[PDB]
Amino acid sequence: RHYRPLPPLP
Amino acid sequence: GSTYVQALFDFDPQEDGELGFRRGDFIHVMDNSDPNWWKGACHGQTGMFPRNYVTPVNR
Repeated sequence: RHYRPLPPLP
Repeated sequence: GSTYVQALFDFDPQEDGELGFRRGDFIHVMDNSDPNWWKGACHGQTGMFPRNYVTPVNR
C-alpha cells in the first residue's frame, strides 16, 4: 500500500 | 461511538488520494487497519491520512 511514513507534526 | 477522530493539526495531501483536512476536521476513520495511516474521511472526502494528524473522539 502507500500509507506513507507518518509525517512530522507541526 | 462513531468511527471518527479530529485533526489535531491541519493535514495536507502528500500523495494522490490521501485525505485532506485542516485542524478540527473530524476524520471519519474508515479503515484503521494501519498503525500510522487510517483510511478514513474528514468532511465529504476520504483517503489515507496519518492517524496522528488526528485524535480519536468519543469515549
